[PDB]
Amino acid sequence: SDIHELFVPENKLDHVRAEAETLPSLSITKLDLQWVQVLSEGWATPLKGFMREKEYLQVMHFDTLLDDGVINMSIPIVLPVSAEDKTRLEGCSKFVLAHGGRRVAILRDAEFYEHRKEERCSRVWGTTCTKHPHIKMVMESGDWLVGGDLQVLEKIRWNDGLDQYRLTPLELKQKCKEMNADAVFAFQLRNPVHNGHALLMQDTRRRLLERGYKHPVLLLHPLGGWTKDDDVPLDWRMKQHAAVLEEGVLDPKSTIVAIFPSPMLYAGPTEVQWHCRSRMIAGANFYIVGRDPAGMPHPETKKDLYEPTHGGKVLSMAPGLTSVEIIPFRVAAYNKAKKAMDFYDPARHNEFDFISGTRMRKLAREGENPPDGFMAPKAWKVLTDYYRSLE
Amino acid sequence: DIHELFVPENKLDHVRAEAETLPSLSITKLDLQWVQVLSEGWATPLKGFMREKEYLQVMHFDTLLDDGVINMSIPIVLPVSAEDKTRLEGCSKFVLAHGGRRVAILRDAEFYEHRKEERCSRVWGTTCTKHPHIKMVMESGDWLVGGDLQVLEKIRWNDGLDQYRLTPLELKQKCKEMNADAVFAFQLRNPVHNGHALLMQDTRRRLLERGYKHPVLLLHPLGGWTKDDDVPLDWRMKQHAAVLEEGVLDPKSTIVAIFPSPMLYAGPTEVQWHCRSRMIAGANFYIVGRDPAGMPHPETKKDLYEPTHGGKVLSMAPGLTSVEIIPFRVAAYNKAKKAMDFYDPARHNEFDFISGTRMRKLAREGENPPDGFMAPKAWKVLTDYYRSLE
Ligand SMILES: Nc1ncnc2c1ncn2[C@@H]1O[C@H](COP(=O)(O)OS(=O)(=O)O)[C@@H](O)[C@H]1O
Ligand SMILES: Nc1ncnc2c1ncn2[C@@H]1O[C@H](COP(=O)(O)OS(=O)(=O)O)[C@@H](O)[C@H]1O
Ligand SMILES: OC[C@H]1O[C@@H](O)[C@H](O)[C@@H](O)[C@@H]1O
Ligand SMILES: OC[C@H]1O[C@@H](O)[C@H](O)[C@@H](O)[C@@H]1O
Ligand SMILES: [K+]
Ligand SMILES: [K+]
Repeated sequence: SDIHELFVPENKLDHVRAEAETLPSLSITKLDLQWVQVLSEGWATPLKGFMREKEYLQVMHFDTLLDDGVINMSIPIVLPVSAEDKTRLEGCSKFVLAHGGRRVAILRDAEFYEHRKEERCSRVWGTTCTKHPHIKMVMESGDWLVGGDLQVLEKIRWNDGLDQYRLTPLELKQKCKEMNADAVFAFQLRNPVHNGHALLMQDTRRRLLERGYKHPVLLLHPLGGWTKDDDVPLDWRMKQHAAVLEEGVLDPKSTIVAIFPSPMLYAGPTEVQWHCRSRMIAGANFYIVGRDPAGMPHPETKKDLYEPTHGGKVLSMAPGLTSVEIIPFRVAAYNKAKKAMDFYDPARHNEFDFISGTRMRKLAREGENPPDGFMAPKAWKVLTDYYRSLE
Repeated sequence: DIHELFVPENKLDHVRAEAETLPSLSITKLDLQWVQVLSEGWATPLKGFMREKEYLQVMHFDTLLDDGVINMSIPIVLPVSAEDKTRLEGCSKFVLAHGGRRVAILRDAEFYEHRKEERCSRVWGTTCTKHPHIKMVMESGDWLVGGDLQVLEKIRWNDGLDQYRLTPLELKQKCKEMNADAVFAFQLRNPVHNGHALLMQDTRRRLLERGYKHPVLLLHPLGGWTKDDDVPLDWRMKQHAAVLEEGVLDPKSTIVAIFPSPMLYAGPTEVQWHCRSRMIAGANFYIVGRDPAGMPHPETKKDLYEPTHGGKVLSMAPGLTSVEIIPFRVAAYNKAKKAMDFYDPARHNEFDFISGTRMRKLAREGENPPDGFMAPKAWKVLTDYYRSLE
């Protein structure tokens, strides 16, 4: 299957930069720039750039782009612009996008359309609650959206010591080919890997071997774009994942660790389709989904913002995902008798303790060990080190 | 095909008997209008009130998926109080009752959470509780129940308008009787002015010029729940009758019928439902204009929806392959022509826009609208209506 990168070809790049120095310019945020990276590398194939109004409408109402054939696309990738910049750029079909003093892309054949923020947040998140940190960022953005074709001058790098893990979809396909994979199964995650997560990955590996695949390769794919203020930062999460692999909870020989560049929306069953389709583009034939994917507590009511079973049900159902098989799972929890993470069975409610992020964070803050079997000790050590660094 | 949910007349006595002995759930008038919608096949291929899986398909994809892709963009669900859910959750089957009467049996029932904020957000693109239908959803029970619906008999209202409440199959039969070779539908909730008439007349003209010999207009006023300040159904039926009597629309090539669905006022989401239901009734052409199924935002008083979105969305919506969308832009009063005409931007100063507000003013003042805006006998029906409000 095809991957549509948006980079300027290597020969024409001197010419294109020269052109870019002469164009009107538009400042974009760090969030916008992460979306530029997403688009540039082909994760949103077949988009040619930021969404035009027609593509936006298709995504909002149908969770699929339609024009080149039905392919899943459930979140808008759009560029908000202030009314002042919109007026400034009237009649300008092409202009450069800039961040941090650097020109990063040319946007051609621009189309401005009204940023209807309430409707956008309602349809994407199922709420307009301003305490939701990503919704908060949408509401504070400009009153216009600009769609158009994007020519990205070069790969977006962040010079944080992690660029070597920011593999493109083409690079992930090539790496899987070099490992002689006959099945690629992806695990999206935003959190540290505990042994419930590992249980999902090892059970998926087991089932792929039983089907007759000989070299299934795990794509352990932590998300690395914007995340909310309280979460464990990307660099610490990468150290924690490396510790899980060093402990052998996951096998480094059959695993690729890479960073998925998308911002996190925390939009549950809407977002999990984007997490899946982007991995599909990168060549994953199988996609793991568990309970409450891409969810968070409602900031007002503190209840689950989404029904925790909806992500898997929707994803197993979703159109435009024909080259990836969904592997859904139910809740993993701590089995007290086995001293191991296990699949929860209501029929045996008394045998399990559910994993509370709040309680686990309290343990890590105080340096207390979790129950035996919850997380590999060197990875837990990464987390207690992290919380000590904040004092 | 059409999937009606009625008990076969040969098995009715058995089923009625069973219904007499089952636990019972009292439903609202709005619920009963949804029972009518379901029972007659407007939401084919649904077997009843939506189960959670169908609800999720509709909210996220605007299509039902299991028997092939077919457009379905609004939930048709039955809300249930926490108390009634606790009372019935140990029951696989029970009766739906309204006004002391047993109207249906719900079989293989499944209760799931009514997550109201998410439902209203995804269907309407807002949770504004001043929106009157959203208000009704917010005040309903905390559970939804889905299941297979067995409807004992046709839902009749016995108000003197049941003769217009045709089922999809009855609409196909009438079109057969009229020897139609094309059926084009006009959904509406408002009185017919000559802009609406222009959309229908222009559609007829274009079908004639494409070689259709007997195009039949389905003038299909919605007749389920509507908001308080709309013109009531009975007045609208008299107003439409007067439009046909004046010849503005031709009665010999027109079917006037009442579409039983409640009105959501959910704009581009709802217009797909207005379209797919007419597709089920055999319309192969569907007219859509500006701001279909829209309303002013109750809070900000702007348009709740972008007025071009309904036609743009409908024109590319999936699961509508057996109906051709015919979109139109704004029709407004051309002063120089003294007639309704398609609006022209370069030409802006020649167009007069006559809102319901200015019609209220015109009737209050004992005045008529400019010549050409509405057929005189139909405007007269409206002045009777406004007068009846004292
Ligand atoms: N205890 C659990 N049991 C089952 N699945 C889980 C559990 N915790 C997390 N998951 C799943 O594990 C994957 C990653 O979870 P997170 O990193 O927390 O968040 S997510 O945003 O990436 O989804 C998702 O598929 C999610 O549903
Ligand atoms: N002035 C107008 N010009 C063009 N289309 C119109 C106009 N007014 C209404 N419409 C369209 O006429 C049809 C019926 O409109 P209404 O009865 O007002 O409301 S609706 O809810 O049924 O859509 C819809 O297709 C709507 O878009
Ligand atoms: O997920 C990548 C990064 O996004 C940032 O906005 C968050 O503040 C960090 O905690 C996180 O590492
Ligand atoms: O549309 C049918 C009826 O619905 C009711 O809710 C409204 O109050 C009536 O005015 C309307 O005629
Ligand atoms: K602005
Ligand atoms: K309740």
